[PDB]
Amino acid sequence: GSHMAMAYVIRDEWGNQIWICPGCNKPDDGSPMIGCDDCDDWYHWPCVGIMAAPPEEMQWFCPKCANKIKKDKKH
Amino acid sequence: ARTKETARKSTG
Ligand SMILES: *NCCc1c[nH]c2ccc(O)cc12
Ligand SMILES: [Zn+2]
Ligand SMILES: [Zn+2]
Repeated sequence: GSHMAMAYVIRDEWGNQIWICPGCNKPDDGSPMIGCDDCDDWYHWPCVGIMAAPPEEMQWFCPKCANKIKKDKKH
Repeated sequence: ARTKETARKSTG
């Protein structure tokens, strides 16, 4: 299908929503996740290049959305 | 930017 997953949010035995980072394709093991202002989903900090919590007031976009804004030639 | 640390099982 045109979707690897229906949503990057699964459910565990506890029924809790386990987030799946659309970057490395790994779930949240209780680490600091960053939510894109575009995707809104929760991505892992190391995979996106984050080492701590930045000002929430400041807008931030994941390597996909931040790229879709800057734009590449076409490679 | 929305950030959250669910490391409630860590001392830091
Ligand atoms: N949440 C603040 C401290 C902590 C715990 N586990 C982490 C992984 C990566 C990172 O940048 C901070 C952090
Ligand atoms: Zn990740
Ligand atoms: Zn994004």
